[PDB]
Amino acid sequence: DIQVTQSPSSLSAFVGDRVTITCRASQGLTSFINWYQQKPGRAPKLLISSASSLQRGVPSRFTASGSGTHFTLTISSLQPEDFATYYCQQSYGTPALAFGGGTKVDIKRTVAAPSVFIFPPSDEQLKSGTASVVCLLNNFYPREAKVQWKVDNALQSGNSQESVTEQDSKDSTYSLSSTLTLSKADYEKHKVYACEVTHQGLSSPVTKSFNRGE
Amino acid sequence: STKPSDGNST
Amino acid sequence: QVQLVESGGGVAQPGRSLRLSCAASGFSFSRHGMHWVRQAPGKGLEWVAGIWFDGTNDYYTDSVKGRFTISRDNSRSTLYLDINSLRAEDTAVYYCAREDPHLLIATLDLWGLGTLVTVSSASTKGPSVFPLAPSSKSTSGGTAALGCLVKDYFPEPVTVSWNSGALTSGVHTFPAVLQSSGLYSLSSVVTVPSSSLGTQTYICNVNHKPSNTKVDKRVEPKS
Repeated sequence: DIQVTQSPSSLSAFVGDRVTITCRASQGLTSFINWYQQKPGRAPKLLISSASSLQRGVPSRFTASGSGTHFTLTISSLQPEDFATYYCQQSYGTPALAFGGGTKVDIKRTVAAPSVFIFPPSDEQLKSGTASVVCLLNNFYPREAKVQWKVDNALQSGNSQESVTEQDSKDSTYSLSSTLTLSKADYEKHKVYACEVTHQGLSSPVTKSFNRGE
Repeated sequence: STKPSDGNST
Repeated sequence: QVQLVESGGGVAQPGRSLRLSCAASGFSFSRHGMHWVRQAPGKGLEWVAGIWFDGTNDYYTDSVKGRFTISRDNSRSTLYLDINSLRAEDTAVYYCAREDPHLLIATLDLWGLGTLVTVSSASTKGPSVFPLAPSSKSTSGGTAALGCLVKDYFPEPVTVSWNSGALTSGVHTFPAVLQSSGLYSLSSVVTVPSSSLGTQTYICNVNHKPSNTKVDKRVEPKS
């Protein structure tokens, strides 16, 4: 089927850097391409069309080169208001429109390892029948980070969910929570609960753990 | 001619 | 204001029907092709439907054809999206968007703020709030983390404050996650000086307006 793919999925840059996003799109109607910009919690807006020729309110530091199935958007001298997610978009003769998956441009800063914390479930929750075990990765950069849950050193899968904050307005870090959910009965079968973390700021994995009941 | 997407003139 | 305004979103049950409206102001609505584009929570933009300036030639992405109808009333400068049977995968913010008449690539140059459609069988329910207790390994003269787990509520949103808003430095309230049960959960955490544990009191103030639920949960080091 029609595919529109962008690379990379994410990139970091300093205010003033030069950025280039790639769009690979099934051949469309016109061999032009459109780019949109969207900031968190906000509606998308049209950034630039490679079909346009008038000047428009475009601040011009944006360039959309390419034709066919291969396109790029470049931001020369990135500015603070440019940190956002960018979508390319093609149109087709069916007719149809198709958006790429997006590219998030975030703020580059010095690498910072997460501060890791593990929280056992409360006795209150256990009586209700469920154990939530929570692992917090606090104030780290870059975004990429892996949490591995281990239960009596057995690696878990399929029983956790993660959430991540938006990049912090003051220090440009992220924070992340991972929540392991077990029934009361499954929770009580094991002793050692551990969250193991890898991140660019860590040269070997960090583990935080507790023993059930202690 | 006509644009297939919006019906407007090309 | 040159704008589009979507309405009609809300919680709907799978299998039911829904009608979204989009009110245009400030331009000649009947000269423009119009589109609906949606965005599922945490996902990218997905185009779903388009229509010619004159209300003919409505067309769709494959996964919604036969379920969605896009239509327009040019005398009232309004665009519509009818969904005749909702699926869980239809949960998204729905944007209406205007097509540029002069560019041959279909180009969406004006967007509304969107309307959220939440397809779910869940009933309104206030959260249970549980402590994330500061660790007993918390080191004197260092930093400790503590928080509240705000679990099993519907629909969004909840708000969380700490100590009635007196504590804001170091607070991270995470985005909610949708659980396999169809209920939401989130955690709010804060880092504090370990010396304040034995001395200062920490309470998370949780408000869930849709259920008129308010909970103030004390978070203490555990026994």
